[PDB]
Amino acid sequence: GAMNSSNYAELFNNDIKLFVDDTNVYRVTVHKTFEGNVATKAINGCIFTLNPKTGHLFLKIIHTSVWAGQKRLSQLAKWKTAEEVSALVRSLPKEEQPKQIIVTRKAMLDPLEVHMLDFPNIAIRPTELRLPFSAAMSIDKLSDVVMKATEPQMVLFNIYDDWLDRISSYTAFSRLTLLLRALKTNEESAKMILLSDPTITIKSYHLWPSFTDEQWITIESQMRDLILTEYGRKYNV
Amino acid sequence: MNTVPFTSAPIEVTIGIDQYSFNVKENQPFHGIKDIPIGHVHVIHFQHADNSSMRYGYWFDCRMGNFYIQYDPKDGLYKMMEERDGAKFENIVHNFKERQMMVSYPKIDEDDTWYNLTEFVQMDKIRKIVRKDENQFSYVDSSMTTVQENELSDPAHSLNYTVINFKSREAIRPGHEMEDFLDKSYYLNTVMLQGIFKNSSNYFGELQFAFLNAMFFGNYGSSLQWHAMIELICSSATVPKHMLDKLDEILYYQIKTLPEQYSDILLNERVWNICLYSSFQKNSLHNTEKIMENKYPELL
Ligand SMILES: NCc1cccnc1N1CCCC1
Repeated sequence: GAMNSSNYAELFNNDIKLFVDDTNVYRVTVHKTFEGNVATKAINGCIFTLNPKTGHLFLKIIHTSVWAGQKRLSQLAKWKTAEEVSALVRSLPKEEQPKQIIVTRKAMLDPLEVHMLDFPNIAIRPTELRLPFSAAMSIDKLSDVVMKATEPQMVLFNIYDDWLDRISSYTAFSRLTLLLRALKTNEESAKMILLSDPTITIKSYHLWPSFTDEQWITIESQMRDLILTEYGRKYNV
Repeated sequence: MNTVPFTSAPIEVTIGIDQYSFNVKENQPFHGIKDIPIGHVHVIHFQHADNSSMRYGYWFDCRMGNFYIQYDPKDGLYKMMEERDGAKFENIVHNFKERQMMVSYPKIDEDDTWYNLTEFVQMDKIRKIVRKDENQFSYVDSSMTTVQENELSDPAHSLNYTVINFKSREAIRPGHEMEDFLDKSYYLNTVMLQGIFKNSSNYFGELQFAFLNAMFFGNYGSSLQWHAMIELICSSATVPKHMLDKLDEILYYQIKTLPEQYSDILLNERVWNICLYSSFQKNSLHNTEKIMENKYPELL
């Protein structure tokens, strides 16, 4: 069935599963035509497909050329996402294919179901959680590689850097969702917190800074404050 | 005109023949139904006074033999049987007619309702949906499940309607995933019409039969099948012009014949709103839309 606060720990068991988010697949800047009408111009997007246990991120880059001459793009994007997730599964060895795919948006259920007909034993599931994966394009290295792509391209990352050496998956996912939720609510502030101390760097092969365990607690606390804070500047509390 | 005589009526029962019905009291002198229009299938059906559970009945064609009804006190129902002794039968009938103990199939001459509801329904196709080849007639009741319902238990007692499933490989061409899901024309025209049903007439016959089993027996699987066969046409961008016009006539007479106080259970909101207002054929069903709007604007 659906994934929610009540079955949250199933994410970190030993059944392979993937989250699929499509909110950065079709991206537009809206603008005005010389005639004073409005047009969209597409920019490169990405499918955010993530193993929450291992941190492996399959970042499928969606080049604006995909959309050329197509109609009803917002609808097409859901079907392109489903086509690319299905191709990814067929590319994986059998022992690496997921048992479940959790879509972050319910509109992906039928598109993905139909593309995965060849995989009747892979459960396609929605979720009641409001996951912050839309903020993935606030991670500088992921944004950079998407905008620079000149062709369709798949790039592989570990979104947990080296965290699993010191913490569990449950803890790593919680950290990830805290960071992403903070970048989503106030990107400017979130990014100030991460880069405040010039002495803490981001390794060439990592996405996030190299915080000690003590500094990660300080960071995490600063992110929580922000997420509440911005909950007061919005709701006035 | 043909006749279906009854040996007796030992238990109080409401007897229907096609869209007509009458109440028979316990041991009331009752011996049959006469003046049955030849050239159409017919359905005789029964609802006992004491256990309105199980509506049941028999699909038959008077051209395929002489049929009669006799109550079975062991199995507890009115059973249809065939009489092979032709003279025995005519004699039975003529004597019962002489005693005026038969109800006259009460057809208004103006009225084409039954023809319109059974236009494409053939006994030969019914007998393939209801498998019991030792009898020329077909038993159906409220509780029988469909082959598809079974998939998701007694198969000899199943309704073997054509399986329709919009998220299936039969329905979706490899590599046309989105195209075929949003426009079902491939599944309608190539898979079903050309491949399985062979022509639109056999398609419509199964659609009409499913509706009639839903209406007369409250068969849930039949209602599901009726709605699925409608949705597949309405969700196809490309439908022969002759099918579209005929479908409008078909559905018109089905909604027309439906009981006003059953539209809650026998009609599927989603299918009808989509079919009449959102689908490819939203504008191709004028007569059906018109009678749905004037009669069931609560569903929409
Ligand atoms: N032919 C009508 C009829 C049908 C069946 C049983 N009794 C009947 N009637 C009751 C008294 C008049 C005749």
